[PDB]
Amino acid sequence: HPVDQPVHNYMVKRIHKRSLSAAFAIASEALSLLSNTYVDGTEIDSSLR
Amino acid sequence: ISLTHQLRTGFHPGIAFTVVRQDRFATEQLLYAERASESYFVGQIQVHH
Repeated sequence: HPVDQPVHNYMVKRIHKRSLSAAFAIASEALSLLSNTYVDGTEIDSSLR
Repeated sequence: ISLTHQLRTGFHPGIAFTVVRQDRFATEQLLYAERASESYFVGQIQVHH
């Protein structure tokens, strides 16, 4: 009974958009110690770093 | 009106008075801040605006 005909569907999906953000406070003191450690040498206390 | 009667023309009450002001003198300083009592503890330069 020749009546059949396969069908193919074509759905497309959108991507949407999300994000996550947070704050991370640096104390003047922590970035303080930071500044010397980038140039760590005989100076700049190691226990401090 | 009658007591500075006896206080503004020539006649005179069973009270009286006593001058002052609040005048001007002074002092100053020059110490001997010492060999073994007085201080600090040596160091730093660090920043925040």
